[PDB]
Amino acid sequence: GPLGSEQIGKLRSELEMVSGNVRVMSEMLTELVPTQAEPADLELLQELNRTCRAMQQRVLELIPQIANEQLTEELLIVNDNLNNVFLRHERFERFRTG
Amino acid sequence: MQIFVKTLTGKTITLEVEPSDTIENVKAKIQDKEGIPPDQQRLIFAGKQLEDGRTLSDYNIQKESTLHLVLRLRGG
Repeated sequence: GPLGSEQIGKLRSELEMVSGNVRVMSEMLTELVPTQAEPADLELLQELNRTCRAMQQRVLELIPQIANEQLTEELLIVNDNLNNVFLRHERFERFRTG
Repeated sequence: MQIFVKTLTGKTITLEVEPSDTIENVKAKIQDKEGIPPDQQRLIFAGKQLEDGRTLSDYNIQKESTLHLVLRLRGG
């Protein structure tokens, strides 16, 4: 629907899944030590990054399609959270390398 | 106690466990009601990967706690 409220039920389930991915990635970055993380941990972080990257494109696609202002702001916040975890991962990698 | 195990696929698994239950026991419980082989289960708590040998008590996992289940990809 143009407003965003028409398919809110469907959208909520989608967003819960997106938020779950961001949470696991965020919490792993906080728990893991850059220079101590094992290859297995790094593998998972990359898996989460890949998934969250595709989810970000989807969120960016939804934003302009939804008329509702509260829902649009919610999506923008979710996008902010994705960028935040991506930057942390970038920082994590800078520390681990170089 | 009752704990929750959330997947990254929109599923919330409610388990009835005990503080003394080991991570191995928990994975077995998950297979029992979800059909997911233990060898393919990656359990995480607050960003920390869990070892099959340790117990829920060891990781300070208490009542109403939420764990995350990440499936190992069969082809990476």
